[PDB]
Amino acid sequence: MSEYSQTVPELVSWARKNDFSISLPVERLAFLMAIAVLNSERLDGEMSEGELIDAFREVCKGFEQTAESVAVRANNAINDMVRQKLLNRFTSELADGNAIYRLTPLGISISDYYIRQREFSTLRLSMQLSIVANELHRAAEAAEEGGDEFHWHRNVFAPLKYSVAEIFDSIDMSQRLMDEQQNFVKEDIAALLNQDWQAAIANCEQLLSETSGTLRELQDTLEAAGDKLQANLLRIQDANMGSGGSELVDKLVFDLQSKLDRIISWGQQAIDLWIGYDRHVHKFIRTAIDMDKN
Amino acid sequence: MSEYSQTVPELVSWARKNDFSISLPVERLAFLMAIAVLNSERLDGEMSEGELIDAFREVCKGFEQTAESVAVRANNAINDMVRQKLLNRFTSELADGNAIYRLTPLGISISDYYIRQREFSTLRLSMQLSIVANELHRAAEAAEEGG
DNA sequence: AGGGAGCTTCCAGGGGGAAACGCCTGGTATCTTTATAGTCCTGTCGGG
Repeated sequence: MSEYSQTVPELVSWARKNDFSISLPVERLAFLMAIAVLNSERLDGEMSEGELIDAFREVCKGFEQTAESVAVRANNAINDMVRQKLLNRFTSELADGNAIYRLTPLGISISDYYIRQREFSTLRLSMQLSIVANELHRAAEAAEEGGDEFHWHRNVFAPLKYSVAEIFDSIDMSQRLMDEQQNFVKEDIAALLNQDWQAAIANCEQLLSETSGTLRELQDTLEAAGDKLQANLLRIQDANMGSGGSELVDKLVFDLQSKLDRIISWGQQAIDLWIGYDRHVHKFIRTAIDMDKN
Repeated sequence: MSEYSQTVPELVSWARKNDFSISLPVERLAFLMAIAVLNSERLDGEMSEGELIDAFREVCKGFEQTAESVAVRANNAINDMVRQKLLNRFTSELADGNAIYRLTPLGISISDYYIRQREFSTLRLSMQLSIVANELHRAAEAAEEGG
């Protein structure tokens, strides 16, 4: 079953019928981030209503807002976050009516995008690739050992769906992070050339070389592991075809192979785009420096 | 270094200075989801400007909207998504000026929350604990080996 | 030991005083509506 069981028209009809939307102005986003920071400093991962109100007061202070109606504004903000599926509220009779709050997977993902300083680490990728290689190798050995529907579900499907797929998604996010980093560097090089292009030549060459080395090192690492990961996916596919198959395992393996191809292809494409820019900046600098001679 | 290097007041000041905000109306959110779906069906994880415009046209049809200025409306929506950090645009001289688009980690996280049907699994938890147990065991053996 | 009356102590009853609760009025926040003005597009025509 395609992760997205619905076609574009069906999804559009479904979204339209459920009236989904998200509204996080700077203050609300700051409050969410403050809640995320406060939750990370705690031992129980739970926040009371009073603690959330204190956090809202700090945001309001930070925005230099009137102390009038702050308890009301905090309640409206808390209700808005719950209504927007950012917070889960637990109302227990045992807690004398005091509600307990926890951030939802959505509220966490959003807050982390802004607060977590995510930079591309080669070590991280090498580690992730190591875990997926071991998980795929175990799943391939389990598929080759053969077994019943319970064995194929517990030792092959579960590791592919609940472990390998997650790791591949994490790698794809790391690539999308790298993509944002490249666009940021292009803006910095243009600024350096507008301030003092003569002194900026060494700094621009450093930024171009550091980015190029990183992209290449990454691609080298993906290519080295990619062949072993594909071989293990093929071993699982061959073992599945030999044991009468399972349409669920075949589709899952096909999806993982498609993601792996996307992950490998992205690196080469990013290198070509960076090379085009690098050549252009070098040509520009040479034209600016060397061709005027007086 | 705490994952969140900044205290709450510092973060609030930083957020205020950078002016970060999210506004996701039904139509734009539907367009984002349509883009996310279209990207998942592709082999290269890349979308051209014409393909994004075709996707917007389908959303507009699904919302029963006027076919007038759809190309403009689509450009406004695409620029809004890029301006909101949901899409990364690549403009290469080699591509004769044709821009290539990819969804940002943010645009993906948001689209997946709505489209991905997420339900809890013990098998998954058992596998995750097994992997972490092996990774922690190797790290402990490496720490005990010294170096 | 039983029965009644006196002294002494504690509870019951009265009276005051203010707060709290309940209700209304207006203010403050929030949101919507309405209008205006922009911005861009589209269309037409004419000219090149």
